[PDB]
Amino acid sequence: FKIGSVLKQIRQELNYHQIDLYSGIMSKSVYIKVEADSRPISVEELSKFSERLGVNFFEILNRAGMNTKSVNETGKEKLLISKIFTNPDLFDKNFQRIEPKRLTSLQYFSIYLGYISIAHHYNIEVPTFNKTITSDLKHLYDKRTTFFGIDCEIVSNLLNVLPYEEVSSIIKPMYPIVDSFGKDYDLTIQTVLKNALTISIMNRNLKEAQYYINQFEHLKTIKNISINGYYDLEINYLKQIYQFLTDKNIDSYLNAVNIINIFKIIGKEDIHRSLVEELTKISAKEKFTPPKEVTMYYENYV
Amino acid sequence: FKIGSVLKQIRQELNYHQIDLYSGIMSKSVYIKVEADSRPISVEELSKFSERLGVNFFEILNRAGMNTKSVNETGKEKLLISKIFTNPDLFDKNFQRIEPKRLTSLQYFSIYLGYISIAHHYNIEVPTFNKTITSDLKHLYDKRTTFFGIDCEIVSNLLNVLPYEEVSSIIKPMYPIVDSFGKDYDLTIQTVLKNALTISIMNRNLKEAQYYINQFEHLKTIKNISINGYYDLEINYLKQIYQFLTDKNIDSYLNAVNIINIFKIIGKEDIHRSLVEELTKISAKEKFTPPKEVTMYYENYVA
Amino acid sequence: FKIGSVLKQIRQELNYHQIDLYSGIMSKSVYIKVEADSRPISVEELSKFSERLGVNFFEILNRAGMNTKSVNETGKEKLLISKIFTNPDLFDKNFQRIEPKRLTSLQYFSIYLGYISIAHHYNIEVPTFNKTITSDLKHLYDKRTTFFGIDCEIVSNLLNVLPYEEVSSIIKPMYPIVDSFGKDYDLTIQTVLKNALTISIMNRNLKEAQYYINQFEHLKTIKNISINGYYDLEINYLKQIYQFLTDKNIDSYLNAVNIINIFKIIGKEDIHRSLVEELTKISAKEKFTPPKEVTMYYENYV
Amino acid sequence: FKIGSVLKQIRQELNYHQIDLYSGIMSKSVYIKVEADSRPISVEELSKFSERLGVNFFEILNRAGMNTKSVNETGKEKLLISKIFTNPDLFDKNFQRIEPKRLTSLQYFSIYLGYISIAHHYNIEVPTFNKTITSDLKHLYDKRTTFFGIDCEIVSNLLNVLPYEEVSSIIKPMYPIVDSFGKDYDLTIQTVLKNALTISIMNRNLKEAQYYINQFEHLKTIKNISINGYYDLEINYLKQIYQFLTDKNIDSYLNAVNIINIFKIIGKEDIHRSLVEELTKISAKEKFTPPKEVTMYYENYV
Repeated sequence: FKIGSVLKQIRQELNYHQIDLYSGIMSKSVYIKVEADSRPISVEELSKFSERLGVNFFEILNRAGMNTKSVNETGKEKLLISKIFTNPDLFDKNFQRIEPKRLTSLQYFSIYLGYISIAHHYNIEVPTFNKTITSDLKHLYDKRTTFFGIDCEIVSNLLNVLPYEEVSSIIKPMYPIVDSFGKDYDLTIQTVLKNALTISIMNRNLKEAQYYINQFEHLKTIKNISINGYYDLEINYLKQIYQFLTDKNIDSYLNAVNIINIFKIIGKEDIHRSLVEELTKISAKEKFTPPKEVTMYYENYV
Repeated sequence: FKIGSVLKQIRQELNYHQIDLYSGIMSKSVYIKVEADSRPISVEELSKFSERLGVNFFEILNRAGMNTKSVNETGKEKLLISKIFTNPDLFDKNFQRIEPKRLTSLQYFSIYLGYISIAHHYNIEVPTFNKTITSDLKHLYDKRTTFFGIDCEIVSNLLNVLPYEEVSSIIKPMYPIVDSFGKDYDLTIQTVLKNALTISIMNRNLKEAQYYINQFEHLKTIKNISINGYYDLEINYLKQIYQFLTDKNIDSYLNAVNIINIFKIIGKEDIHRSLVEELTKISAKEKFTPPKEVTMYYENYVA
Repeated sequence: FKIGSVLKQIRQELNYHQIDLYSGIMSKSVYIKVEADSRPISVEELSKFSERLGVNFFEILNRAGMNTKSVNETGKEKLLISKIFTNPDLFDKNFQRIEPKRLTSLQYFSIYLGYISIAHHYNIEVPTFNKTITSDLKHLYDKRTTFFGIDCEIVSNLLNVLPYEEVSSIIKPMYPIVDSFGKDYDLTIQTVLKNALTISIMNRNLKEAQYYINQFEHLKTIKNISINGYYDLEINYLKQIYQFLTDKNIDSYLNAVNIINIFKIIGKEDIHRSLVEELTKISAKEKFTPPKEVTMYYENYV
Repeated sequence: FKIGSVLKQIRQELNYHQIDLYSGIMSKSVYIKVEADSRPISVEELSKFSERLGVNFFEILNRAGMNTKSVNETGKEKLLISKIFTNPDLFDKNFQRIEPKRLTSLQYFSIYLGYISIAHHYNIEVPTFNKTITSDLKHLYDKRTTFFGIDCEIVSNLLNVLPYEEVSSIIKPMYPIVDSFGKDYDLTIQTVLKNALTISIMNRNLKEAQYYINQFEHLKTIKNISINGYYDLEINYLKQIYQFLTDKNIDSYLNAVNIINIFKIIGKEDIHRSLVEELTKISAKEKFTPPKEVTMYYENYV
C-alpha cells in the first residue's frame, strides 16, 4: 500500500524534485496526494515514475511492502503453514477453517494441500481428503486450457501427497512451457519438473523420466527464462542416474556421485542429504553398493 | 498496459463471474471499464483481484506485458544494445543520441556503459568517456546513501569498462546488503559480487577477493534471499582458487578443476570456457601447468 | 661351461693370486688345470672359490654361460618355441620330432605344451593332443607327491590350453608352498596363481578365486620368498574385482580401474591391455559399462 | 652340500632309474657314490643330470641347501646382522670381531657396513669408521675396472651411511650395466639406482636424479633383465616428482600421489609410509601442502 512514501524516499535520495516526477503525468497537487499515500496510484503512473527515477518497477513495489507475502488474507494463510508445521498442535483449529475454503481460489487449494502435506508427515488423519480430492481436481482442472504458476505450485503439492498416476494427467497439459512470466513464475514451473523427475527416477519409470528431462531442457530454450542453477545441477544428477538405469554405465554413476559431492562442497546440505539418500535407494534397487564415501554420509545424516 | 484483458482471461478460465472479482472493491460498471482496459487500475485494486483469482500478482503483471523490457522508451533503448553489439555498424548513430542523455537516469547511465562496453570490444574510440566518467561518477554517487538494483547493475557495467580501483570506492558503500527486494534485485546484487571477486582473484588481490567472498556468503543469511546456484558454484570455484593462492594447496586446485568440469557436465559451456581460461592464466601466473584435460580444451576451444 | 676362465677373470680383476684361491682347496697344478677349463670343477670347490673372491656363486655360474638357456639340448628346444611362434611355418617339422619326445622329461612336456599353445592360437589342428593329454597327465601326475618349479610351469601352460576343470585337480596338491628355492622358483609358483586367479575371476568362480588369492598372500609370509611386484599389483587388481563381484561395491571397482591405470602410467602396456580387456568383459557380464577412459584403450588396442 | 640326495629324490619322484641319469656321464658305481653324497659332483655333471630330470639347475642347487644363506662362514655372518639389529646388545662383541676382518672380502666389507648402518640408527659410536672409510674405499676401488653384484650391494650400503658426495665417484664407473647375470644380480644393480635416485630427489639434485632415472630405464633394454616391479613403481613415482620439481606441474604431482596410494592399496605399507614421508618433506621444501589424505598418514606415522 505505501508506494507514495517509497516514491518520495527514492526521489529525495536521487535529488529529484516533485516536478521531475509529475510533469506530463499529473498535476502538482495530485502528485502530492499520491506521495502522501492519500490517492491510490495506477499501475501506469507508477510505471512512468519508475522510469523517471531509474529504479526498477518491481523493486519499488517490493520496497512498498509486496516482498512480504502478508499484506492480504491469502498471504497470511500461506505464512501460517510453516508455523503449523513446526507446531502440529495448531493444525486442527485452522485446518477446520481451511478445508471448507479450499476451492475458493487456486491459492486456497494450494494452501489446503500444504495442510495435507503436514498431516501425512505427522500421521494425522484427514478422511475428508480421500473422499474429496478426485472430485476437487475434477472441479478445478476438467475444463481448463491455460495454466498459471499457481497451478504448477498446486501440482508440486499434489505430487507430494498423491500417487504419481493420480497426478500425471493434470501435469501433461501444462507443458511444454513457451513463455517466462518473471523469475517467480520461472521457478515454479521448474519445481514441478524437478519433483516429477525425481519421482519417475525413483519409480524406475524411465519413459516419464525422459519426458521430464526434455521438458526441463526445453525450458532452457525459452526467451528470458531464468533457470535455477541448483535445479540445473540436481536435474543433471538425475539425468546422470537415468543414463545409468538405461545402460548400467559406470561414468554416469560416477558423475552422479560427483554432483552429489559438489552440493556438499558448496554447503547445500539439505540437497546433499536427499541425494545421498536417493542414490543409496536407487543403488539398493539395482543390487549395488554406493561408494563407502556416500553410505558414510548416508548413515550419519539419518 | 493490458491488465484488464488478462484479468478477464484468467477470470473466465477459472469460471469466476465478474461479481466474484469486483464485489466490495468497485461497482459492476466501473469493473467493466477496468476489464475493458478503458479505466486504469490501481496497484491496490489489482492486488486485490489477484488474491481473488488465486494467481500471483507479479505473474499477472507479466502476462499483462511487463515481462517484455520494451513497453517504455528506456526499455527499448536497453534492447537496442544487443542489436548494436552484433552489428557495430549501428553504434555511431545511436551512441550520438545516448551519450548526451546518459545522466538522465541511472538506467540511461547503465545503457551508456553498455555502449562503452561494446566500443572497448570493437576498439571504437570514445574520447568522451575518458573525459567524463570520473566527473559522471562523482555526479552520480558523491552524495548517495541508499542504493538500488540499478546501481549494482551500473557497478557491474563499470567493472567491465574501468580499472578496479576506479570502481571500488563506488562499490564498498552498497554492501553489505540487508534485504531482498525480489529475485530481480537479488540477482543484480550477486552479479557485482561475482564479477568483482573474479577480478580480485585475477589481480591476485587477496584482500579484496576475501571481501567479496564474505559479502556473498553474507547474502546467504538474508531472509527470502534467492541465491543464484550457477553463481554459487562459480564463486565457490573462486573461493577454491583463493585457498590455493593463499596456501598453494593441492586439494583446492583439484576442487577448482572439478567445478570447471561440472559446468561442462551440465552444459554450461559459456562458463566452462571462461573458467578454463581463468584457470590457465592464474596457473601461468603461479608458474604452473594445469591438467592436460583443461589445456587440451583450451587449445581446441579458446586458442 | 667355461667357469675356470671366469674365475681367472675375476681373480685378476681383484688382484688375487692363484694361491689365494687354491690354498687349502687344491694343489697349484690342479688349480691351473681348473682355471684352464681342462679339469672340471666340483660345486663344492666353486662354492669355496666364490667365497674367496667375494662374488656370488650364482653370478659366477651365470657369467660362465648358464644365463643363456642354450648350452644344452632341452635349452635349445625351449628357445625354438618363440621362433616357431613368430613363423608358424616351422611348426610341423619340429612338432613332429617333439610330440613323440613330450614324456621324456617334464621339460619336454612343458615344451610340447608350448607347441599346443601355438597351434591353438594359429588354429592349427593337433588331434594327437585331445587323444593323449588325459592319459599324459595321468602318466605324469597320478603318483606324484613332491613338485618342482617345472611342474608349476607345466600347470601354467595347461591352464592356457585346457579348461580349468581339467587342470584344477593337478594344481591343488602343489599348494600351499612352504619354501623358496630361489627367485627363479619363486616366480614360477607365482605365475600359476596369477593365471589361475585370472581364470577363476573370468569364470565368476569366486570360491576358487579366493583360494588363489589366499595362496598368493600365503607366499608372502614365506622366508626369503621373492614376490614379483607386477604380479602383486595385478593380483591386487583381481582381488579388487573379486570384492566387486561378491559385493557389487563401487570403491572396489574404482580401485581396480586405478590399478589398470597405474600399469599404463609405468609403461607396462602389455599388462594394461589385458586388464583393460578383462575389465571390459567382466563389466559386460555384470551388465555394466566401464569408464569411457578404459573403453578407449580397448577399442584402440584392437 | 647334499646334492646327491636331491638328485635321488628327484630321480625317484619322476620314476627314472639310475641308468637314465648316469649313462654316458659316469659309471654306475661312481654315480652311486655321487647320489650317496660320498663323491663330490662337478658343475658340469650336475648340469647334465639337471637336463635329464627336466628340473632346473638352480632349483636343484637351492633344494640341496644353497637357498639358505648359511652353509658357509660369511653366510652366517650376514644372517647375524638382522639379529644384531633387533638386539643391539650383541653389537660390541661381534663388531669387535668384524671391524678387523672388513677388508678380507667384499662380502665382509658389506657386512661391516651393515654394522655401521646399525650403529648410526642406535647412535652407537664407531670412531674407527670415520678414520678408516676413506682409506678403505681407496683400497677397495682405486684400481678396479669390473664390478660385480657385491659392489653394488656395497654401494647401496655406503649410500646409507655416508654423504652422497663421498659415494658418487664410486658409483659412476659401475653403470651403465650391459648384462644380466641372474635375478639375484639384477636386483642388486637396481637397488642402488633406487636409493641413489631417492637421495638425489630428496637433495633436489635434479642432474644426478635424471642420471639415475636414465640408468634404470637403460636396464630395461638389457636382454633377459629382470626388472623389479615394486622398484619400477617407486622409481616411477620419483620420475613423477622429478617432473614436478623441474616444471612445478600439477598432473605429475597428482600421479606421484596416485602411485603412493597404489602401494597402500596393494598392501605395501613399508613403502607407502616412506613415500608419504618423502612427499611431505619435498612438499614442505617447495612451500606446499600435500593432500590432506597423505598428511593424515604422516600425522600418525610419527
